[PDB]
Amino acid sequence: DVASDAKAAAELVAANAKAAAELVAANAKAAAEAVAR
Repeated sequence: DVASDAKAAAELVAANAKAAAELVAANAKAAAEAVAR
């Protein structure tokens, strides 16, 4: 419900914020790698 749905929405975005920053780290690697390559 809007109480739990809103909670879950903020939580999802918290998980996303990590997974995104973690993907940004992989992207930093993969770009630096692509530069060297």
